[PDB]
This record gives sequence, C-alpha cells and structure tokens, in this order.
Amino acid sequence: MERKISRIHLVSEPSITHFLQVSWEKTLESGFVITLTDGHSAWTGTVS
Amino acid sequence: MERKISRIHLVSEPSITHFLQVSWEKTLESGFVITLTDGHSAWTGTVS
Amino acid sequence: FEKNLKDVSFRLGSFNLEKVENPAEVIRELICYCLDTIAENQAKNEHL
Amino acid sequence: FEKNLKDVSFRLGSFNLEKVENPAEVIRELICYCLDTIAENQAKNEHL
Repeated sequence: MERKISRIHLVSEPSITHFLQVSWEKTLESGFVITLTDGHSAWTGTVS
Repeated sequence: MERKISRIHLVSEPSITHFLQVSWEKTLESGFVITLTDGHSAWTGTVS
Repeated sequence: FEKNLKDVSFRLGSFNLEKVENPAEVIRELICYCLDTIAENQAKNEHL
Repeated sequence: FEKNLKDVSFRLGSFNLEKVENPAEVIRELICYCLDTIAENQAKNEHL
C-alpha cells in the first residue's frame, strides 16, 4: 500500500515514533498497519 | 554540521547498503567523519 | 489517541498494535522511501 | 574501509571510535532531515 513520512513524536519515548505505513481498509475507521520503530525493536499495529 | 548523502553498507550485512547521509564536522579534507548505521544503532563519529 | 470537546474530556479510538521485531529492515525501508521521494520531488523541481 | 578505486589499493583515511549516545539518534536525525528537504523540494515544486 502506501507509506507516509510522518513522525508523531511519542511523549513516552523519543527513540520510537509512529511512522506512517498505512494500509487503509474501506475506511480509516477500519484497521490499517501503522509501524513504529526504535532501532532496537519495531511494532506494527491495527485499529479496532 | 556538514552532512551529505553518500551512503554506507555493512560488513556484517553486505546485502543492505544502509542509506545514510554521512555527517562530518566541517570541510572534510580538514577532518572527515564517515557516519555509521548498522540498522540497529546508527553512529556519528569524531576524528582528528 | 484522545478526543475532547464541549467542557468534558473523553477517549477516542486506539491502536491495537502488534509487535514485530527487526526494526533495522523497516527503518532501512523508511529511509529509502524518504530519499526516493526527495529525489522525485527534486526532479519535479528542476523540470518545472 | 579501504577505498578501492583504480590506483587506490590502500586504507583511505582513519577515524576515531565512531559512535553516539543514542542508537536511533542518527537514524531519527536522518529521517527528520529527509522530511525537511522533501518539504523544501515540494515547496519549490509548487512555486515553479
């Protein structure tokens, strides 16, 4: 799908931020992949 | 802060040339630093 | 993520994130995407 | 490294211990610099 260069700086940690790699379904209300990375660990995610 | 996009590749990971804009201090011919990134920990160094 | 309006705070939707390690490769992909989109934007600049 | 251009078969340059305090500091700095330069490129795209 589409990656987007957007760093929402996480208040809990600066070394990790949710970069945008959204794989949006019929609506953004539906699930999509967001990947936030650290350099020591990474995490994707979907919205319920 | 003289930083230019001339990328580097790993010895441990020769498959992936880690896309890194090298950062050195000033007028690299009078002190030049090749910047580091192994994907796990990117490093900006110092020289004399 | 939050959502507050009309004199009362409330809790917007949320990401049920999923942990996928190897941040190195995804960071490499993100920075490659950054460099490529910079290059295409510069090409559009010079053509215009 | 060793610069491997023709008539160049030596170790090119020397460096001190190349490292930073934060593993992601250089990576995140690269991402934000990429964001800045793509912003500049797109602004000049629209202008021209």
